[PDB]
Amino acid sequence: DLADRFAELERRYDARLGVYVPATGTTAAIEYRADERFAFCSTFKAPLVAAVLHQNPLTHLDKLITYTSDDIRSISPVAQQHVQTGMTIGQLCDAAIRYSDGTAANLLLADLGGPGGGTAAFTGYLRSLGDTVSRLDAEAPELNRDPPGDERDTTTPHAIALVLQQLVLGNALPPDKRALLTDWMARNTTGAKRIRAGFPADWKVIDKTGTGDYGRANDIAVVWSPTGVPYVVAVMSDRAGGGYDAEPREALLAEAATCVAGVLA
Repeated sequence: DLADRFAELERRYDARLGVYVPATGTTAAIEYRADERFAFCSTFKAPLVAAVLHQNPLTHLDKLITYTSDDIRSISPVAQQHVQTGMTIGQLCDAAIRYSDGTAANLLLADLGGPGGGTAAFTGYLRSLGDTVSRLDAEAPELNRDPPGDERDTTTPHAIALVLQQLVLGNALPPDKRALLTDWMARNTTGAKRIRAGFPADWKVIDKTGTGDYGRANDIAVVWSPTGVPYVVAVMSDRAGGGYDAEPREALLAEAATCVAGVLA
């Protein structure tokens, strides 16, 4: 029936939807199209920032980075103001998580090194986490625009949920570096209408959204029950049907999250 319900939401909203909540001690995994590739979009920033943290003294955050106005590529709510000033790595980390700024992400890929602008290093970070499925190949914003059926810059619900889970709840990071990342997510500003809107207001929710072309709209979150029991939730969607210009459907992500909250509850 939970399969039968996600597939209705797919009819109602005319989109592909993918769902993943890993198993815990007392609950089975929830999965609907958990292994199909979906575009990474802006969600990837959350592991990008773990990548940046797990490989540079906590003192690296204080490093100043200079860019030019030429550097800004896509959506940069934060970036434009500080261009003359510059931003530190820690300020970039924050802006990439709480605001999904394209430019900040761009720099922190450049700050990982290697070919592909950073994208080989970064996919390498994911591999270190046991994720052999995902891959990043472009920077902002070409990464949001690969066509349906194109493998590059794609993940699955299942893959990106097991990543998230080691970062936040797994010992993939030192307790202090772990606290930063969690706090940046706990204070995300881009996520009000997605997963957070599906869960009751007394569940704690921390997340990272993604939005793109072809009606792509993602959200990955770690939720805490009022009792303090944590779960990891990945929710992915798209609407290639309407082609490049298809509108993404948040209500979909937010509805799909209520079905999950009910199952968990």
